[PDB]
Amino acid sequence: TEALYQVGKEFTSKMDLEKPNYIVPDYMPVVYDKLPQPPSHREAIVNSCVFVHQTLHQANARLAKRGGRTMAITPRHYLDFINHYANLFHEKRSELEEQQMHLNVGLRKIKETVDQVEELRRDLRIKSQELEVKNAAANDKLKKEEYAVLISEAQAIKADLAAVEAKVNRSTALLKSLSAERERWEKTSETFKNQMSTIAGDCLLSAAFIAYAGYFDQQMRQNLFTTWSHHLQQANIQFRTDIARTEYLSNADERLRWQASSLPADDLCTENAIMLKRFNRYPLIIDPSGQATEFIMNEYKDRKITRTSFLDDAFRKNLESALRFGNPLLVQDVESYDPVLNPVLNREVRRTGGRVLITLGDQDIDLSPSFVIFLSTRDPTVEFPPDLCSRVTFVNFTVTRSSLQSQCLNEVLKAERPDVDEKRSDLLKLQGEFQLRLRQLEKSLLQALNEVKGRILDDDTIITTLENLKREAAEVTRKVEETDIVMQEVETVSQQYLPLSTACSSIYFTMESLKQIHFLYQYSLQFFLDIYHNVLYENPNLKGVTDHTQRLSIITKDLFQVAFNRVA
Amino acid sequence: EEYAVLISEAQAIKADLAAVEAKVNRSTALLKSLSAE
Repeated sequence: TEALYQVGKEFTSKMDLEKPNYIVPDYMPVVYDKLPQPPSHREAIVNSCVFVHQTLHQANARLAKRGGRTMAITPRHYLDFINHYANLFHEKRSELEEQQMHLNVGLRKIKETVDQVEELRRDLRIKSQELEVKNAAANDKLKKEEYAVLISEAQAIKADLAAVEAKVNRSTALLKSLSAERERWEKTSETFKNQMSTIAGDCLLSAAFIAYAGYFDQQMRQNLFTTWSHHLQQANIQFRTDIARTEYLSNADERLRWQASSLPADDLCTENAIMLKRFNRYPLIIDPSGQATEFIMNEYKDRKITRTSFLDDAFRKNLESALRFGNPLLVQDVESYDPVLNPVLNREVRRTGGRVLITLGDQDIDLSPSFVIFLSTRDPTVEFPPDLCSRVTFVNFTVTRSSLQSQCLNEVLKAERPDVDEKRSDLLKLQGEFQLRLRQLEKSLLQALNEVKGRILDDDTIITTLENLKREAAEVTRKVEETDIVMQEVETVSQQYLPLSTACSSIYFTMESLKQIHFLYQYSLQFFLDIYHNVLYENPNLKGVTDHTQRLSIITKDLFQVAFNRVA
Repeated sequence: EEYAVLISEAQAIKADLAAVEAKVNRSTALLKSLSAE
């Protein structure tokens, strides 16, 4: 515990971690017994880090006691945790500061514009008075070749007055349309201080989740996060309880691209994608279904990713080619791990004579900074030696109840209500595109208000762009509630099939748990999906039946029957 | 009151004519300076 505390304290010396108004709790959860009794904020942070490491130790002990499979928790896990903490803290602080600066610039620009329109109204009234006196003088003297010139000047200044009034009207309409953005930015700038207050605990929790919770399933990940949150609450360390882990560790653009990359729509899958993006050690993927390998292939397709295996005789040459040319590599069958990757996984690089050398066996190879490797396996039951567990970060692609229920609901909806399922897919695509468009428009509006030089009304291009952005935002929002109401009616239609999906999830998770009474009862998810497809499409009891509810009842009964018949 | 408007636009087109003449003079000076090239 002393060594972990010293490592954390030395590593986290670069981060701020300074909260002068920190209030020491009455019952401080002491983990390092030599921690000062009136601890600082930094000392409390490091104590929480050590506590996170110890909780991983205790979770592994609990899993081992229950007969489950555990992977060793090494000091490299702690190093990954503190590295992720530093990186996430710096990233979040920089993003928050930049966003606050942009919002302040926008609010100042809006206030300047309203002051400008006020002074422009004043100038308009000055202009009207001078025009009226000029016209009156011209008429009065014409009552009694040079006054034609000044009445032409009066007409020109009247055109100028009309232009000024048109600018006033256009600008005031624009500002009245910009009130919602102004108030939203005002609220966000006011809550900036609160967001800054709870950044250390949030980054600590996110880093711990990335570094540690990769191998465990949904229940144990939630238990670990709950334990860490309770400890931070006990230590009087502020963190946001409202924001989700996935939404905090990723943006909507990344999630949309991941969905485009055949990533399953699940919270656990999204967290696994986050780990696959923000990894410190090279990932070891455990996906029996094989979807994660396809996700990795699609994600790194533009970077020329190649697939090999440890059993392949071309593994060595493919590995050295990837190392030399900096190409992504995906190596399967990690249960046949080749120790030749040990210097690569440990990042034992030698920087001599302007060369970054990696020793691959007996030969030194110029390592390229863009090289990345992913180890994969389809067997969730493999046990790895502690060395390999230390050299990689585990990304376990387990099947969750929510994901299975959603998958079965989509499958039955497509099989029995194909029009409703097609409409559902189209609506999801349209909603994704619309939300992307709103995000892009909002960002472009901030950028346009930021990059403008001088005043908004000085150049009418800014006015035109702002009006176009507002009108496009309004129209896409209109499309948003339209697609939302039709999505709502689609959801009401599809809610009837929920009990069948729940039954399917329960049936599969009973199938997956038959292995506890006999080693021979090993069933994959593909077996249950084959059962489901047979019940849906190849059911002899659905020859002439067209009623939807009777078909659903037959489907449920035949699902139970076929599941038992095939498993038994 | 209406012929004032058209004499004003006549002086406006007078200004336009003066601008056209100035543009003509500057363009022809440029061309007579670009003869060698």
